[PDB]
Amino acid sequence: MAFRKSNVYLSLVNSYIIDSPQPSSINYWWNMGSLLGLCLVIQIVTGIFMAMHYSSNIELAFSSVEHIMRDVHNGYILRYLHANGASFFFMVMFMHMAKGLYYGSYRSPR
Amino acid sequence: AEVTQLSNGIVVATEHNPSAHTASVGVVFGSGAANENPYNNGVSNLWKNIFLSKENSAVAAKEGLALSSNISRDFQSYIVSSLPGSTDKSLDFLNQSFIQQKANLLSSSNFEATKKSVLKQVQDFEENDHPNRVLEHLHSTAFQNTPLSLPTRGTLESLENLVVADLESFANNHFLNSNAVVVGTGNIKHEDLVNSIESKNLSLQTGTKPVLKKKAAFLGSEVRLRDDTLPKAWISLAVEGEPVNSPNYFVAKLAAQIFGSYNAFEPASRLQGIKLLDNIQEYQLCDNFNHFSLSYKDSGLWGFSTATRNVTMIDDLIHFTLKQWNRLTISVTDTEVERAKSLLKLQLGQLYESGNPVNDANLLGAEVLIKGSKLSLGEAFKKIDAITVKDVKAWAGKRLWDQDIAIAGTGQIEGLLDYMRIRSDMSMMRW
Amino acid sequence: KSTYRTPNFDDVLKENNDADKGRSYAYFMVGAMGLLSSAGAKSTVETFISSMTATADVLAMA
Amino acid sequence: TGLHFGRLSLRSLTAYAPNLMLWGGASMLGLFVFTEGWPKFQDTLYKKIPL
Amino acid sequence: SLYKTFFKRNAVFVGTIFAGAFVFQTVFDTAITSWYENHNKGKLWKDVKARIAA
Amino acid sequence: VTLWNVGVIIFILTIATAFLGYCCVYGQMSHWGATVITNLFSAIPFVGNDIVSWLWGGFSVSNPTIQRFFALHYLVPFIIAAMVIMHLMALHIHGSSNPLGITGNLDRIP
Amino acid sequence: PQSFTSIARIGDYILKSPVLSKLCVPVANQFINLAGYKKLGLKFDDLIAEENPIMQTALRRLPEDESYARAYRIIRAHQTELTHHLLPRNEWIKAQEDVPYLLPYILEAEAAAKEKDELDNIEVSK
Amino acid sequence: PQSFTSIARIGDYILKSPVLSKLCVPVANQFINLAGYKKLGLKFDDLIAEENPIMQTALRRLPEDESYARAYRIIRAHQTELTHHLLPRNEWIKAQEDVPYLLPYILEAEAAAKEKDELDNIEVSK
Ligand SMILES: CCCCCCCCCCC(=O)OC[C@H](COP(=O)(O)OC[C@H](O)COP(=O)(O)OC[C@@H](COC(=O)CC)OC(=O)CCC)OC(=O)CCCCCCCC
Ligand SMILES: CCCCCCCCCCCCCCCCCC(=O)OC[C@H](COP(=O)(O)OCCN)OC(=O)CCCCCCCCCCCCC
Ligand code: HEM
Ligand code: HEM
Ligand SMILES: COc1c(O)c(C)c(C/C=C(/C)CC/C=C(\C)CC/C=C(\C)CC/C=C(\C)CC/C=C(\C)CCC=C(C)C)c(O)c1OC
Ligand SMILES: CCCCCCCCCCCCCCCCCC(=O)O[C@H](COC(=O)CCCCCC)COP(=O)(O)OCCN
Repeated sequence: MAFRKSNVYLSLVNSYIIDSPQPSSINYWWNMGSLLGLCLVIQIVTGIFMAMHYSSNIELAFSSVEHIMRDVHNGYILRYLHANGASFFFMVMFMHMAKGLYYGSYRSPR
Repeated sequence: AEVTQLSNGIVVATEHNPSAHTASVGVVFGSGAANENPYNNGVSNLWKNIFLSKENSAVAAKEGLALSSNISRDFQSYIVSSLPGSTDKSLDFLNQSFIQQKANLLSSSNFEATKKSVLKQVQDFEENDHPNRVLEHLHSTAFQNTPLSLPTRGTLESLENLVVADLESFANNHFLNSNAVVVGTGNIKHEDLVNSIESKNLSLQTGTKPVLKKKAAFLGSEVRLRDDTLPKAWISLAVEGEPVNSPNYFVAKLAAQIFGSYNAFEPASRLQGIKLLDNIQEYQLCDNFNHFSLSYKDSGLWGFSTATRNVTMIDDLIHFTLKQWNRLTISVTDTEVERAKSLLKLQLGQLYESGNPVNDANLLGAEVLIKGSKLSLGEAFKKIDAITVKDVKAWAGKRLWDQDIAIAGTGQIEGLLDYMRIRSDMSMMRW
Repeated sequence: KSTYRTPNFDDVLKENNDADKGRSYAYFMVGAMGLLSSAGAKSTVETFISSMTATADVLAMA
Repeated sequence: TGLHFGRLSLRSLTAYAPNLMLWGGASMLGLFVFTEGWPKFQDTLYKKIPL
Repeated sequence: SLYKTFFKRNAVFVGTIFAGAFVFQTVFDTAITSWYENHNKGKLWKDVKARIAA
Repeated sequence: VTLWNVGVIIFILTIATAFLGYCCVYGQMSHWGATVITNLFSAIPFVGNDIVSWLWGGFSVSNPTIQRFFALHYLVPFIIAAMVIMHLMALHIHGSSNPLGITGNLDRIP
Repeated sequence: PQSFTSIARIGDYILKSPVLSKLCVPVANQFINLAGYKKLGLKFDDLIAEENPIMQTALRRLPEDESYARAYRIIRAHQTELTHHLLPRNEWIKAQEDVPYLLPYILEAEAAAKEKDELDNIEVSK
Repeated sequence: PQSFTSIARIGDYILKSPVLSKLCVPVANQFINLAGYKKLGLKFDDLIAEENPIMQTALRRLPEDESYARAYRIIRAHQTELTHHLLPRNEWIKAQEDVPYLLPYILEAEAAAKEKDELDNIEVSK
């Protein structure tokens, strides 16, 4: 057999994102769950890079976020992509849940 | 052997063999299933069985004569066989069946019983013979809306609407002296045949058959006939190949011999020097396969057919087979090219030097009708021995690499994936 | 009706196939989409990597 | 008569030789792209007159 | 023909994609900075610095 | 062999984790240990003096250095936890060995 | 992963030599008695690792009378070790019985796999 | 998950009533035409969910001439929605053909499962 089917680690990737059987008639409302996986990767990555410059003491916290926005190179891109990214994360989830509520995805066997 | 052609108004070809104990005489016409339309599809198959009907064959068996016939896409044949010292009677019988008196054969009683016999052959073919009907459906989707798509036996829907007048119209337009070759094989001298024809003043019909509007055109396509009650999956797959009178005729034939034919239950067929067999035998993906290179007047096909019971590993069989085809463009060894030279010569020697004069009469007439003469077997061996590794790579990069495909299948083919997952395997691009 | 009669596809078929006419216009778009995505996936990487360099108030005290 | 290899042959090392430094060098045809935006090696960034 | 060398391999084409993206960034940036500064000319600092040089 | 190779990756990530946390104390050994280790990457030809100023965030072990070492130090323990999952998956397909070094499929207990 | 064809190539040169077979054979007899597999009730060919195709082929072709006796020796050995004991001195394998029952089946599986590779990557005389 | 025994219990009370069957039957005929499953080439019994044992039992017992025709209607429907079109007006299901071909097989699978539960948890008369 192919190597992507016999290897312990690639077999999981093949079964999930390559050879997984899908219904032919699903529409673009079935694309919101992949976006929510990109949102989580955006939010986690941008947070690690801001956490290197942050201070959590109550007398230093507010002025540390301004230090990110003024002194850090490309720091205003990191923050605004983070603050607006969370509003986009919640809007795609309300659409994901309302989808399953319309097409009956909550019923048995799911 | 040595052939000899003439033209005294009638084209006469002959291939004498002094070692044979029989002699065959017949006539081959240059029209077949590809010279029909969908309304009269099967009219050439009825002329075969009218010639082989019981009251006609009884007249032959009283003088020691046996009859045969064969229908293909580009030609048709009507042969008479006899002992070597009785070939004068063979020509007289052929005279009162085509040149004269083909109305006693098309009586009402003889046409209804013959029709009922042909409707039962084509029905049992479509329900029991799965390898051959999947290869017919391949021609029907690859060449759709062109003459080369029609089946040679006909269909059950077009056969029922054929009357006697359809048989007579087809004969006036195609059974012509301009479209005919008289052949002779076995123990018969070339000059004894032509003088026998000159002593009778024969003439079938004069000439100028129809024009045939459209040419053959290959289209990438698929047709699936799923049946979950049958116990196997039968699949065929091909690309566009070489016609006859092509320069790459023998290079395409040699590239099919590199992958060859397989039977899982024969022990010696598991030991062939074919690299594809190291992948298939680990999990036993198939029962048999065979690679073909078919050639017609206008186009051709190159590919393979398979049958299997592993209905869950179909995608691995199609994948591994198409990755070997890629090697013909990238990496093909000199050893693989010398093996295929030797076995191809053995394959062509058995076809052309069999014992049957009836098979040799069909090969001779089809070749003379389509290029004017017949190539010797000693000249064909020299062409095969002059093929290099560079010639195979140039042919494959034109005909195989990143090219469209035709597919047909029947049986348990749920595991056969979509067109574009298979189309993508025709180019490596890990490269 | 018979399975050997194929249905009509004349409303979707290109008059002249030209084997390299669908092979030139299809692959030019798949190449352009990979060229822009390899440049966009790089400006992204070097934007995050450059945040870890010295800040404006550290270079001033150099 | 035989051929030199440990289950990958110089058959497809010297046929793969035009490829395995071109397809193998297809990853610093990637270094044209992979390695700017920084003052690391500006000797070899802006040297082309398009650049 | 064109397809047998433009993109036949993808060592032909992942190297042409990558090499062509490096040249794209430079040519693309210079064209945007020239349009941006000319659309807002007279308001930038270099124009103000050239009007007080008395 | 694949189980042994994922283990060597765990060992590398655990040396890294322990080093970064010893620097979060900022004692006298914590400051001068980061000095002599980060200055070893200055010997790499043609990129040595640029990766050291990028690790430090400046021109010496200083405040950007300690704030980024703490944020990386919380992260890497969660990468180790994912290497451990991959490590167990490679053990389940063949199982464990035994001190005799022969097959164990003849005598098994749960 | 040294082949058995190579081990016997070296060994048969030592044994058929007069001067070499008197310095290395006494050394090799003390090496086997200090190892201690005979005290667990094992022959040497039981210790060979079997997670490879050449050893899976040799074990399929082993006769069943000898295959049933091998499985009992291996089960008895796993149980003598879970208890941290040795077997009685009259149940030890003796030197007469410590024979290579599996070596001949291995050497013919190796000579056939090598013959196949030499043919799969041959170049032609022409 | 309302049982079909209960649906027909209510429905047959409405239909055999003179005054009730003239206010709710016209309402129910407009409800079916506005739903639009007949325009995709579907009958109502194709829409019933089948991921439960009472519906798996009814489908095994369905004759095969009717089972082969059901699978074609379902495949044709997935393809018609994939293209965002409707079928031609002469391929729509008509009201004569919209018959409950699967209802009788369902009601006998339900009456047998209820009979079994009443016997599995019965108490004795003594
Ligand atoms: C921030 C993230 C952005 C993305 C979020 C939204 C994406 C999911 C929305 C679902 C959707 O696609 O809207 C369709 C919806 C219901 O209709 P349906 O499901 O039956 O048909 C789907 C068919 O596959 C279309 O796609 P179609 O098959 O018709 O053609 C392909 C289409 C590609 O367009 C897109 O990229 C759509 C994302 O071709 C073009 O448009 C070419 C451009 C000229 O009818 C509507 O139009 C409603 C619009 C959405 C309003 C609700 C949200 C407001 C808060
Ligand atoms: C606790 C959590 C509660 C969560 C509730 C959150 C509510 C806010 C969520 C906003 C998104 C809601 C949109 C509805 C999505 C469900 C799926 C859906 O409605 O699509 C099917 C519907 C039918 O039309 P089709 O032609 O596509 O037919 C296909 C099947 N019949 O196709 C359609 O999409 C209908 C056409 C588009 C309607 C757009 C109207 C505005 C929707 C609200 C958006 C937000 C406020 C403006
Ligand atoms: C699901 C993932 C996350 C969500 C939904 C989320 C949400 C938020 C929100 C809404 C804010 C306030 C934004 C503002 O108005 O400024 C914030 C701030 C912050 N978050 Fe995140 N966050 C996520 C992940 C992370 C992670 C993993 C980290 C650390 C590694 C992080 C670090 C920070 C920091 C340092 C701030 C303060 C700086 C700022 O205000 O932007 N975040 N987060
Ligand atoms: C967080 C670190 C680790 C964890 C949690 C872990 C966990 C485990 C567990 C539960 C087993 C099975 C039981 C056992 O054999 O004791 C195992 C086996 C094994 N581990 Fe680890 N391991 C770790 C690190 C390592 C490292 C650093 C190596 C080598 C460099 C390694 C190599 C192996 C091997 C070879 C085995 C199989 C031994 C056998 O079956 O005989 N592991 N590990
Ligand atoms: C229905 O068909 C589908 C389907 O369509 C899809 C898309 C998926 C896959 C869907 C997903 C949503 C994927 C899942 C994604 C996650 C669970 C995200 C989790 C991982 C992350 C968020 C990445 C975390 C990142 C890090 C640990 C590193 C970040 C920090 C860095 C790089 C700094 C490093 C330090 C220095 C100094 C450089 C399916 O599984 C599936 O089912 C078959
Ligand atoms: C972003 C946070 C990371 C969390 C996700 C973890 C992914 C890290 C990958 C680690 C690679 C481990 C390699 C060590 C073993 C090498 C020996 C070997 O032969 O094994 C390797 C295992 O390789 C992988 O694990 C990568 C698969 C993707 C995993 C998706 C779940 C053999 O498999 P593979 O084919 O992938 O590697 C050769 C490539 N041709």
